[PDB]
Amino acid sequence: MDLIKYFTFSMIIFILGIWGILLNRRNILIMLMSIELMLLAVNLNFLVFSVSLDDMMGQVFALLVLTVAAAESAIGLAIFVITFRVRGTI
Amino acid sequence: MMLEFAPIFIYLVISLLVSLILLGVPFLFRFDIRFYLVSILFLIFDLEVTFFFPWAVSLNKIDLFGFWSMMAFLFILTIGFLYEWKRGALDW
Amino acid sequence: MILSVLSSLALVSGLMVVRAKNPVHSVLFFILVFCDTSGLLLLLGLDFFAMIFLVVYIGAIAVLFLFVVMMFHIQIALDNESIPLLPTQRNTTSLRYTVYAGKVRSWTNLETLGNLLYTYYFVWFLVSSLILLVAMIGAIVLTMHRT
Amino acid sequence: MNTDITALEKAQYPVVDRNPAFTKVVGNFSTLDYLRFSTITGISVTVGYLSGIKPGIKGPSMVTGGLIGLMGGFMYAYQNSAGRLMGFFPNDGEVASYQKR
Amino acid sequence: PKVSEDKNRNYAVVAGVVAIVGSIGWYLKA
Amino acid sequence: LAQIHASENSKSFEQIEVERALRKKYARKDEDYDSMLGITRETPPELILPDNVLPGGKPV
Amino acid sequence: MFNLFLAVFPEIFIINATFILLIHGVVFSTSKKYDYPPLASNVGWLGLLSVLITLLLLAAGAPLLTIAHLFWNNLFRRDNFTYFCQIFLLLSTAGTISMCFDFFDQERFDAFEFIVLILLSTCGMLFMISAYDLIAMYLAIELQSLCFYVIAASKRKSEFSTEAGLKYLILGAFSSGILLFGCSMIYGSTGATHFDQLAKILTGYEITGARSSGIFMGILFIAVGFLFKITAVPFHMWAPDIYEGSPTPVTAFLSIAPKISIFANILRVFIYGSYGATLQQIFFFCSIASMILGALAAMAQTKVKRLLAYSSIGHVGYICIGFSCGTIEGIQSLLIGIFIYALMTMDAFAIVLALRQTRVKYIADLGALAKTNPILAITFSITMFSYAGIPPLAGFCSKFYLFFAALGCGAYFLALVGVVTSVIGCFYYIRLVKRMFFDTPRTWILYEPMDRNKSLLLAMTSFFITLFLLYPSPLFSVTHQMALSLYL
Amino acid sequence: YIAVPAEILGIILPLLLGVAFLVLAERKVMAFVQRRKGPDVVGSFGLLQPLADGLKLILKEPISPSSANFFLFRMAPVATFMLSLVAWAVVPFDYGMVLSDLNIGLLYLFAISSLGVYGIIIAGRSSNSKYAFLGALRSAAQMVSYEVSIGLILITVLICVGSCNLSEIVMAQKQIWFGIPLFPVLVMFFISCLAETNRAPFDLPYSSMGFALFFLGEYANMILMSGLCTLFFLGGWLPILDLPIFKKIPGSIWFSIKVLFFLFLYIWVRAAFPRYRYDQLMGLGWKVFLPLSLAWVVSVSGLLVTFQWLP
Amino acid sequence: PVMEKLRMFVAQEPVVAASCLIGGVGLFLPAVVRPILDSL
Amino acid sequence: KDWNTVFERSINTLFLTEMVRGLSLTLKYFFDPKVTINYPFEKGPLSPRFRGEH
Ligand SMILES: CCCCC/C=C/C/C=C\C/C=C/C/C=C/CCCC(=O)O[C@H](COC(=O)CCCCCCCCCCCCCCCCC)COP(=O)(O)O[C@H]1[C@H](O)[C@H](O)[C@@H](O)[C@H](O)[C@H]1O
Ligand SMILES: CCCCCCCCCCCCCCCCCC(=O)O[C@@H](COC(=O)CCCCCCCCCCCCCCC)COP(=O)(O)OCC[N+](C)(C)C
Ligand SMILES: CCCCCCCCCCCCCCCCCCCC(=O)O[C@H](COC(=O)CCCCCCCCCCCCCC)COP(=O)(O)OCCN
Repeated sequence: MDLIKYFTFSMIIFILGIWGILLNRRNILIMLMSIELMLLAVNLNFLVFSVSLDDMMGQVFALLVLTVAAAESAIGLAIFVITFRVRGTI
Repeated sequence: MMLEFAPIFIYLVISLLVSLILLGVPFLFRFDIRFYLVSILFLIFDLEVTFFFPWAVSLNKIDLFGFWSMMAFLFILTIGFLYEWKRGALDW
Repeated sequence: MILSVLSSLALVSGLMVVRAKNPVHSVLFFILVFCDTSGLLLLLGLDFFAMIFLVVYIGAIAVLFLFVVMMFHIQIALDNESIPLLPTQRNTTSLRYTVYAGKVRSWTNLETLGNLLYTYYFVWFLVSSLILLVAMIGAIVLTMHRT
Repeated sequence: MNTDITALEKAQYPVVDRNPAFTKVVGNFSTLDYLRFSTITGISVTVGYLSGIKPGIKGPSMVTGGLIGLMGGFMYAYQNSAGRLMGFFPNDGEVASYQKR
Repeated sequence: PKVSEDKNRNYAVVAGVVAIVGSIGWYLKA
Repeated sequence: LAQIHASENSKSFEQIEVERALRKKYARKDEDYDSMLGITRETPPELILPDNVLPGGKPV
Repeated sequence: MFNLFLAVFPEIFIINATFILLIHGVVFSTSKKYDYPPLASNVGWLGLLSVLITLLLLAAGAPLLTIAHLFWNNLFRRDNFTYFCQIFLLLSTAGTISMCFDFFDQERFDAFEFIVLILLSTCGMLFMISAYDLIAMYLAIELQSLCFYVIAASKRKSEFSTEAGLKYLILGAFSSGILLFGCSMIYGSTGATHFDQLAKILTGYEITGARSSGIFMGILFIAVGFLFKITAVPFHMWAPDIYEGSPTPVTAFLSIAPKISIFANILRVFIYGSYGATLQQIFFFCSIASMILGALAAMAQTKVKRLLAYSSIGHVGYICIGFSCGTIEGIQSLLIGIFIYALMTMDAFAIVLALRQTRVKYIADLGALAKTNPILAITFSITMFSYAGIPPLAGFCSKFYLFFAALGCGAYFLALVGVVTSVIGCFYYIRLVKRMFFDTPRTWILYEPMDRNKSLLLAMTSFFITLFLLYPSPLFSVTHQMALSLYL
Repeated sequence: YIAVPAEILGIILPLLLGVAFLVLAERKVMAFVQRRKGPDVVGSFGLLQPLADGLKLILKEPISPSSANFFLFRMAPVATFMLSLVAWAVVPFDYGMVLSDLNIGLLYLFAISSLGVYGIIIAGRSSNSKYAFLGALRSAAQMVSYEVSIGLILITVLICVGSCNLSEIVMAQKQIWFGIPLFPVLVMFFISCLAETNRAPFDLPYSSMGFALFFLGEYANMILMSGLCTLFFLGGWLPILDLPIFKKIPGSIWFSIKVLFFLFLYIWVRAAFPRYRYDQLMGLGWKVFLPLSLAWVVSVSGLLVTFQWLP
Repeated sequence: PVMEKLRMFVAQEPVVAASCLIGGVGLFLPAVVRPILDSL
Repeated sequence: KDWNTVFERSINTLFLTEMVRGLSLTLKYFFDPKVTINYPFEKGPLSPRFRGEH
C-alpha cells in the first residue's frame, strides 16, 4: 500500500497546519506558515491522485494553485509588515 | 526513467562527508522596505519563468495558439512590471 | 523504506514549525518540510513538480519569509474507496503486463503538462496571470514609502 | 487547434455565412452600427473630459476615455454585425443583400 | 474675438454634439 | 489686523479665482498618499496669514 | 477563430479597460507637469463608464452567450442563470462605485488603485458565476479574495483597517484551504472535475448501497468552505470585526458583490452535489443558527456598522432557508431574497456613507436626524423597516416567499425560528427609528449635505422599496426563469 | 554499484584542485596584466603556492566564534558548499561523460542556483555584526535579482533546443553554436553570471574553514558558470565549426579550452573595470536585463514559430 | 509631434527602446508574416 | 539632434563600445615584458649620494 501512506502523510500535514492556525493565535508568521502547510498538503493530494488515476487534471491544478499560494504569501507578508508599523507590536 | 537521481543523492551524501572531513581537518591537531519589494518581484518573475518552462519545450505541438496565450500572459505581467516601474519600486 | 523515513522527517519538521519558539528555526524547518516533499514527489516520477517545489517554495516564498523574519524584529513567539493491497507480491511481481505501444514515443512530465496548459485550458492560465498582477499591484500600495 | 462554432441555442433567424471572417463582419457594418459606435465613443470622450478637469488633465483623460469608448463601441458593433450575419439577430437587410449575390 | 481658443475644449464640444446626434439617431433608426 | 482685510478686499477677479482654486485644492490633505509618492504638498504663500495675527504667533 | 471569442467580450472589455485605467493612473499620478494630480475621481468615473459599457455588451448579446459552447465547455458554462446573475453583479458594482465617489474627495483618498482592484474583483466574479468546474471556481474565488484582501487594508495608517485586513486574510486563506482539500478529496474519489461528469457520476449512487467516505467528506469540506465565505455561523469567526474595521466604501462592496457570486457557485454545486440531501441538513442547521445568532447579537450593538454586519448574517441565514428546501420554489425564494437584500444593503450603506462624511460611529449620533434632515431620517426608517420585514415594504416579500418555500418542503421548525427571529429583528430595527424621531438629545450633530450620486441612488432605491408590492411581477418572472434554467 | 563513490570522488577532488589553481591563475593573470609577475618563488612557476596557502589556513590554531547558536553559523558554509558542488553532477564534459543524465537538467540547475541564497544569508545573521548582516542581505538581493535574468536567458536557449537535457543542448548545436545567432544573449548571460557570483563590477564585498568553504564555493560557482556559458552558447564539447581534420582531439579537451577562455574573461573583466554601486546594481539588473531578456525570449519564439523552425 | 517625442524617448531610454523594438519584431513576424506565408 | 547621432550614441550605449576599448588596452599590456626585479639576485639602481647605514 502506497496511496494510503501518501494520503495519510498529506492528512497529517493538513492537521498540523490547522493546529498551527489554532494554537498560534498570538503569532502571525506561524499563522501564514500553517496556511502554506495546508496548501502544500492539498497540492500533494492533487498530484498523488493525478498519478494514481492516470489523469492530467491534478497536475494542471497543482501548478495553478502554486500561483495562488505564492500570491497569498506576498499579500500576507505585506499586510503583516504594514500591521507592525501601526500598532508597533505583533 | 528516474533512476538518474540516485547518483545525485549519493553525491549529496559524499559531499556532506567531505565537508565534515574538511571541518574536522583543523580539529585533529533597522528595516528597509525595498528588501521586501525585491523579493515580491522575484517571486512573481520566478513564477513567470516556471510557466515558461512547459511552454518552451512544448512549443512544437502547440502552434499559434499556445504562443499567443503565452503572449497574453506576458502582456499582463508586463503591464504589472510597468506599474512597478513608474511607481519607483525598481529604484534605490 | 525510503518513503517511511522521508515522510517521518517531514512530519517532525512540520511539528517543529507549528511549535517553534524562535521564528528563524520555524522558517528553517519550514524549508525542510518542502525539501522532503520534493523527494516525495520525486518518488512519484513527477520530476518537474519536485524541481518547481524547490524553485518556488524554498526559492521564493521561503526566502521572502526569511527576509521578513530576519531584518524586521527576530522577536520571540481506506477500506471504502481503495482497499489496501496486503503484502502478497511474490506472485504479483511476476504478473506485470508491459505494453510497448505506450513506450515507443514517451512524453516527459514537462511536455505532457505544456501540451494542454496553454491551448486547451488557457483561460485558467490567464486567471493565474491576473492573480499574479493583483499581487504585484497590492504589494506596492500596502508597502510603499518613497523619499 | 480544433474549434467548433456551433451554439447551444439555435439561431431563430436565417443564417448566412455561419462562421464569418473578421473583415467580412467589419464590412457588414450598417448605418445603425456606425451610429451606436459614434454614440459610445462620444459619450466616453465627454465623460473623460468632464471627469479629468478637477485633477487638471483634460486632454489625457479625453484620450483615455476615447480609447475605452472606441474599443467598447467597436466590439459592440462587431457583436451586432456578427449576430446579424450568424442569424442570432434580425438580419432583415443581410438576407436581402446576400440572396441576390 | 470670434474664435474659441481651447483646442481640447472644442474637441469635447464636438464629441458631445456627436454623442447627442448619435443617440437621437439610435433612438430613431432603431 | 486691518492689513489682511485690506489685502483681501482689493484683489482683482483673476487673483480671486486663483486663490479660490488654491483654497479648494488644499482644503483637505492626504499625508499617506503623499508619503507613498515621496512628495510633500505645502500650502502656498497666498493661503498663509502673517504670524502676527495668530492667537499666539504660531510659526508652524 | 475570432468569432469563438464572442462569448467573452464582456470579460475581455472589462479586462482591457482595467489595464488602460491602470496605465493612465500610473502614468499621470507620477507626473511633474500636472504636479502629481490626485486622479482617483477620474479613474472612478472612467471605471464606472467601463462597467456600464460592459453591461451594455453583456446584456445586448443574450443569444450569443451560448456560442461555441462545445469549444468553451471545459472552461466555463454560460446559460440563462449566468446571464442574469452577471447582469445583477455588474449593476451592484456600478452602484457601489457610484456611492464611493464622495469618499475620494472629502476624505481625500487619492489612491486610484482602489478602482482598478474593484474592477479586477469584478472580473473575477464574472469568471466565477460562469465557472462550471472546481478548478475555475477555485481560481475565481482566489482572485476576488486577493482583490478584497488588498483593499481591506487600504487605510494603511488606520489601526482598524490593518487588523481587519489581516483577519480577513487569515480567515479567507483558511476557508480556501478547506475548500481545496474538499475538492481534492472529491477529485480523488470520482476522477472528474467538470460539473457534468461529477453530476453523472453522483446522481446514480445516492448512498443507496454504501456511503462513499471520500465523496461525503469532500462535499462536507466544500460546504464548510462556502459557509465560511458567506459567513454563516458558527463560521463567522471575524466577520463583524472585518466589517467594522474595513473602510465604509469597501464594506459596502463586500456586503453585496461576493455574496451574489458565492451563492451562484453554491447553486451550481447543488445541481450536482445533492448527495442524499447531505447539504440540506448542513444548511438547515447553519440557517437556524445564523438567524438566531444574528437576531440575538444585533440587539447588543451600539455602532451602526456592527449592527449592519449582524443584519447581514441574519439575512444570510434567511436566504439559506431557501437552500435547506431543495425545490424550484425554494431556489426562487432564495434568489428573490438575494436581490431584495442586496438592494436594501445598498440603500443602507449609501445612507451610512452620507453620514460618514461627519464621522458617524454610534446609533445615538443619529439622534436628532429627524429635525436637521427630516427626509434622510424618513429614508433611513424606510430602509430599517424593510430590513424588519413590515408588510407594506419590499423587505416583506422576500421573507414571505422564503417562509412559503420552507413550509412547502414540510420544515415546520424553520418557520417558527424564522418568525421568532423576525420579531426580534423588527424590535431592534424599530429601536433605531425610536432614536431619530422620539428621543430629544441634549447635544445635536449636524451633517453636511450629501452629493448627487448617492442622492439619486437613495431616491431610486427608496422608490423601489416602498412601491415594489404594486408591481412585483418582473422579479418573480425572472427568478422563476432562472431557477428552472439551473437544470434545463 | 560500489563504484559510484569512485565517480563522485573523481569529480569532486579535481574540482577542488582546479579551484585552488584557479585562484593561483587569477593572482598570476592580474600580475601579468599590471606589468608584474605573480607568485613565483614558491614553485617552479608558482604552481606550489596553493598548497602552501592550504597548509597555512589549516595550521593556524584558530578559535571558534561561539557567540551564536554555533549550529547555523557552522553549517552555512557547509550548505553553500553543498549547493556549489551538487550542480556538477549534471554538467556533461563529452558525449557520455556525465555523472547524472537528468531529463530536467536545465530546471535542476536553475533550482540549484536559486537555492544558493541561503548560505550567505545564514552566515550574515549568525555573525553578530549587524553590518555584515546588512551586507549579506544586499548580496542575497543582488543574486536574486540577477538569477531572474539567468532564468530568462535559459528560456531563450531552451526554446531553440526543445529539451531540458543538458547533453542534448550540446548535440543541438552540431549545425552551428548558439553563441553566433544569440550573441547579445551570450553577452547578457555572461554579465548576469558575473553579477550572480558577486564578482567583477558587481562585487560589493569569519576565519579558518568557514571562510575557506565560502571562498571555495564562490570559485566553484565561477567555474560552473563558465562551464554553463560554454555549454549553452559555445557548443560544449563540439569541435571548431570548420576545418574537420583535427578530430583526433578528444571532445573533453574542447570543453576545457572554452571553460578556460571564459575564466580568462572573468579575470580580465574584473581587472579592467571599476566597481558598481548598489543603487546602480539593482537599477541595472531590473531595468536593463529583465526587459532585454524578456524581449529576446519573445523575439526568438516569434521568429522560430513564424518560419516553423521549431525543434 | 511623433518624430520628436519618439526621438526624445529613444535618446534617454536606449535599452527600453531596443527591447521594445526587438519584442515588436518578434510579435510582428507571427502576426503579419506567418499568414502571408500561409498563402504559399 | 540628428537621427544619425541618436542611433550612433544608442548603439554605443548598448554594445559597450567604451569598455571594449579598455579591455583591448589591458590585453595589450598582458603580452608585454615585465618590470619586476628578482630582489635577492638583482637590486634596484641607486646613487652615490645614497644615505644608508652609518
Ligand atoms: C427658446 C426655445 C428653445 C428652448 C430650448 C433651448 C435649447 C438650447 C439648445 C441646446 C441646449 C444644449 C444642452 C446640452 C447641455 C449639455 C451640458 C453642458 C456641458 C458643458 O458644460 O459645456 C461645455 C462642456 O463640453 C462638454 O464636455 C459636452 C458639451 C457638449 C454639448 C454642448 C453642445 C451644445 C450645442 C447645442 C446646439 C445649439 C444649436 C442652436 C441652439 C439655439 C437655437 C438658435 C463647457 O465645458 P467647460 O470645460 O468650459 O466647463 C464645464 C462646465 O462649467 C461644467 O460642466 C463644470 O462645472 C466644469 O467642470 C466643466 O465641465
Ligand atoms: C492604441 C492602443 C492603445 C494605446 C495606449 C494604451 C495604454 C493607454 C494609455 C492611456 C493614457 C495615455 C493616453 C495618451 C496621453 C496623451 C494625451 C494626448 O496625446 O493629448 C495631449 C495633447 O495632444 C492634443 O493635442 C490633445 C489630444 C486630445 C484630443 C484628441 C481627440 C480626442 C480623441 C479621443 C478619441 C480617439 C482616441 C485617441 C486616438 C486613438 C493632451 O493635451 P494637453 O497637454 O492637455 O494640451 C496642452 C494645452 N494645455 C496645457 C493648455 C492644456
Ligand atoms: C566568443 C566570446 C565573445 C565574448 C563573450 C562574452 C561577452 C562579454 C565580454 C565582456 C563585455 C564587457 C563586460 C562588462 C561587464 C559590465 C558591463 C555592464 C554595463 C551595462 O550593463 O550597460 C548597461 C546598458 O548596456 C547594455 O544594455 C548591455 C547589454 C546589451 C546586450 C546587447 C543587446 C543588443 C541588442 C541588439 C539586437 C540587434 C540584433 C537582433 C535584431 C548600462 O548602460 P547605461 O549606463 O547607459 O544605463 C542604461 C540606461 N538607459
